[PDB]
Amino acid sequence: DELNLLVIVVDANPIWWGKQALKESQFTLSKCIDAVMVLGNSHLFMNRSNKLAVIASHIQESRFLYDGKYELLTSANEVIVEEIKDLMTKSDIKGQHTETLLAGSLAKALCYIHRMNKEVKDNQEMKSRILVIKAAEDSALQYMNFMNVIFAAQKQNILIDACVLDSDSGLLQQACDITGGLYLKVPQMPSLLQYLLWVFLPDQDQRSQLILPPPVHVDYRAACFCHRNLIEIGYVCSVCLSIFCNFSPICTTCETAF
Amino acid sequence: LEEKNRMLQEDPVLFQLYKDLVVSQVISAEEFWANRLATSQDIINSFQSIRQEMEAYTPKLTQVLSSSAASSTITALSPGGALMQGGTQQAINQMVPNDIQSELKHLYVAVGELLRHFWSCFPVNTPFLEEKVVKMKSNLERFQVTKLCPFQEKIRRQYLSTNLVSHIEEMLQTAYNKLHTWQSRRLMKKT
Amino acid sequence: VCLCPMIIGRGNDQVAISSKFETREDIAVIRNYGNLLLEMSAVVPDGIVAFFTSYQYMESTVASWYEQGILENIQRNKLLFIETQDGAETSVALEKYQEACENGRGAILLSVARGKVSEGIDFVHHYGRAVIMFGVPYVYTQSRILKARLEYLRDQFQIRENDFLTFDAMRHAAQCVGRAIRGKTDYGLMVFADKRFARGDKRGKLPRWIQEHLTDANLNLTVDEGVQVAKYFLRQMAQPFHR
Amino acid sequence: TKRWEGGYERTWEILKEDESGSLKATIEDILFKAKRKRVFEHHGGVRLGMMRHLYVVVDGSRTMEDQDLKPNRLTCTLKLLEYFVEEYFDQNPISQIGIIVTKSKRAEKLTELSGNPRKHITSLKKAVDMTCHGEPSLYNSLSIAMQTLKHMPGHTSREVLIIFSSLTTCDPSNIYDLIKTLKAAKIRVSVIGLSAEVRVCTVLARETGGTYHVILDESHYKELLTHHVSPPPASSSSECSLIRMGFPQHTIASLSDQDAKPSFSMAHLDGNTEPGLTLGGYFCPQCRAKYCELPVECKICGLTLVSAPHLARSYHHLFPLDAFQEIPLEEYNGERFCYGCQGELKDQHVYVCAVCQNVFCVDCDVFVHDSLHCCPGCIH
Ligand SMILES: [Zn+2]
Ligand SMILES: [Zn+2]
Ligand SMILES: [Zn+2]
Ligand SMILES: [Zn+2]
Ligand SMILES: [Zn+2]
Repeated sequence: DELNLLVIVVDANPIWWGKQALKESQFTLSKCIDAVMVLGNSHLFMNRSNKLAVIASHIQESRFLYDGKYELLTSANEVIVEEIKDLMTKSDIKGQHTETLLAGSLAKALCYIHRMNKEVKDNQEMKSRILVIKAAEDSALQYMNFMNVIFAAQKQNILIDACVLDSDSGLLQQACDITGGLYLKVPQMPSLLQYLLWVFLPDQDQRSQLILPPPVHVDYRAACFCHRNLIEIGYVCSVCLSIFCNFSPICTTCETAF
Repeated sequence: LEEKNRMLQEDPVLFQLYKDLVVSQVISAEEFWANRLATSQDIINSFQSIRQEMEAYTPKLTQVLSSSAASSTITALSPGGALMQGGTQQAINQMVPNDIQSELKHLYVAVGELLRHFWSCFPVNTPFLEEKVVKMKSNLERFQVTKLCPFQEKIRRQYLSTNLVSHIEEMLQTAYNKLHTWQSRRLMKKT
Repeated sequence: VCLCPMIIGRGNDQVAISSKFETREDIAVIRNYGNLLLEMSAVVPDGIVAFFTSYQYMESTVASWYEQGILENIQRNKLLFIETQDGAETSVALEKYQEACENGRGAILLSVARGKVSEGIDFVHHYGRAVIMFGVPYVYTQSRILKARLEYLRDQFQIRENDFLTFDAMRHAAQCVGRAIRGKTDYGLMVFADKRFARGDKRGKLPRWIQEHLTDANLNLTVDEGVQVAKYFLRQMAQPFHR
Repeated sequence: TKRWEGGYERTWEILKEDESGSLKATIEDILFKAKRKRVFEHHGGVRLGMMRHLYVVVDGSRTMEDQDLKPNRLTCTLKLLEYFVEEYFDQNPISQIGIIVTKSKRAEKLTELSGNPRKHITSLKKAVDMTCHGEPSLYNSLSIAMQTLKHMPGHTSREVLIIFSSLTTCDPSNIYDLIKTLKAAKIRVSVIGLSAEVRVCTVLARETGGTYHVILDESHYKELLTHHVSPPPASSSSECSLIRMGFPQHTIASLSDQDAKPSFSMAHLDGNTEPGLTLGGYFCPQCRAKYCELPVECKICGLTLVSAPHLARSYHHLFPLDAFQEIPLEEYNGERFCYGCQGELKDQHVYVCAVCQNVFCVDCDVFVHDSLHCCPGCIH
């Protein structure tokens, strides 16, 4: 009767993976996809009632990615491979946009979790958690949407786990801190799957039983309204609580509201 | 005089602070009482390269993980590892004995009071406050020389691994940098 | 219900507090009268009006309270104001009483039922929220004037001597106690510190607009029971309503 | 006439059959009528707010010993005050709370005006075991509150809450002059009595612009406190009110790195027990002072430390999401898959955003308009 839903958000930003491939490093996007598929198969093998969802983010949008081995796992892997191949082959750079649309993927994941919750029988509770792997740099332009997503996830009690590969993201740290999730930075990319099989694999009840690394130093720098950049000290309005980097005779937001 | 003596006797911490700040000539008594009162087309080339590389992609099983990598990850995730540092101030409650801890708390209180006076003076909008900030800086330097240097010597003699002095040094350096920046801006405004 | 009339019989010591002529000098009854006013002064705020049978009984009442360590307890709760025969002294006493009830200090107005101040002023809302009758006010039978009227009505209009005295006693008692309700929004508390009021022959002498609100449940309840009724009534009468 | 004296209502007449089995389809509409029962707004009231400096006056006379509320008035009052402080700090990010206790015809400032909830809760818990003596003095408490709030900036809303248990107050001077002074000073005063209505409190509430209430039961007391929790509405633009406040990042320390810098929290120094010299915590952006609780104004430089998520949580009120247009499925020409949950659109109505022109089902529309507060399509 214990229903566990795992949603894996994969940062498939073409620029970062292209740079990694040009670096000729030991880790590639193919290995990351294989590790994600193995983690999903392990999660499904943990319990029959467990459900899996995979969403891949891109500059364009978010795509729902979902012979000796399990038949259902074979079909799931084939579907994931077909979806990722379709997304990558049809991915055409049309515009100057480069930041990953991480907020949209999280919103779609929350919508999918909400949809699945209603279909769940009343006698069972569907415990849901979201795992995010970060490859490219964080986007500061989507601060408000990211915070809204964090608050929505906290309202429904949905864990958010962050697995940073190269560049640490403050937004992911804040999400993990607020939602109670786990934030972890990968020291060695080729060993990534092992971490996925050691830290994020157990459920929240199982995490209490086991011993986990302490949370990293979470930052709480805000984003200025007129700059959309991280700041430490700024001017905050006393009415709409808007944050400004520099003093202004009149609040722009308050002037907007009539 | 009698009122000052009574006030000092009432609070032993205040008496100790007055002894450390006035008897050691760190600050004058008058000031103490007054205070009390992107790139080129290389990105597109990389995008095309990764698109072509992942266009012909096949799943792998053996290449995903290796025994050495798994063992290294387990060792790192084992207690006492890099990600599982088990020290985390193991005996901080018993390290740096409370006799030193009381002195550290007194120094923290003194630094907090002096920096509170400094930040209350800031910003300097009148010529009167210009000399007061200089006096506060001189008092801070005298307090540092009088207390922190013997404190650092005592720590070195007892060989404490805790970086207790680091926080005080950071606060003093931040205050000095802020004062230097404000003085430079004041000089620039006169140019 | 803008009024909560009730009749208090025996006190907390299960002793009647009737203002009988033979029991005026009794120490047991006079203690209960002060005891009744003690907790009453702390439940109804900003104005209590108390009427006594006569000045002679009034001056002896406060003297007993002053002699004991009881009157001082009332002083710290509310200011004690005594109405005298002098008009000028009464006016200033009323003047300070009005401002005392205006703020939160509170005051107690002590007077006589058959006095010029009983009907000369009207206790509008927020003034005199509680009216206390210390015994049935009976006119003095001396001076050989009332008895002459009683004899004339006896053989001419066949008027019962006891009934006329009861009629006169209740008329003045009901007239003064009825001055605490002036206006639809006005409300007040009405008490009777005498077991003689509880008898049917005197309850029927109350006006019909007070009879229906005088429930038979509270006709002989003690001082402590009367306080609880007063607390419950005043607590629920402060809520907002509609016109 | 009377509404029920006419014809009897037949509610079952609504259902009809034309093809002998169409009734099911009708109940489907009932299912569609089951949802969308809200106004798509969790509050639907005041969409803005303003900083409040609220002072709570607590009676300490013998009347608090009365057993109207179990066990006594003082204990229930302090418990409900703790609940009120918690809720008020939850719903007000940059508000301040002061506590004044009146006893023996005097007023004592029990707790300083600050935004720390734990300090106020600890002070109230300590005051639980106090001694009730003397009589209250509203004049002294009001004078202290006015003296404290006179120097506060005008843009801040100055509010005073008085819990008056005893029905008598001793004023060393005239109180109506103080009421006029408070009215001239633009201060809000609210009184919640316990025993009965008091004329002076009603006059004070009427002239000062506040509200006066009388407690019926503990539930009514809690309802009154919850009503007082809600911030008063504010104008669109009042003045140039801005405050410089810091955002202390929670930078912990580890022995693995070379930046393991233990420090003592400023708040914990005044504690009787040994202050917690943990690995790290919240460091002031201005003077690097260490604190363990937020929101706490910095003791050294006077800077205000506020948590960014707390401020950001109220941003959805500033920019509410416009309701999507209800379009029937037949009249819509496009994909029949939801943009949010990727589910097939089989409902009688499909909601389309007016900006990104995406399609969302009923469940996704409700989730966006109630919890997400942002359109997923507009994000891209
Ligand atoms: Zn700005
Ligand atoms: Zn504003
Ligand atoms: Zn600071
Ligand atoms: Zn949907
Ligand atoms: Zn939209």
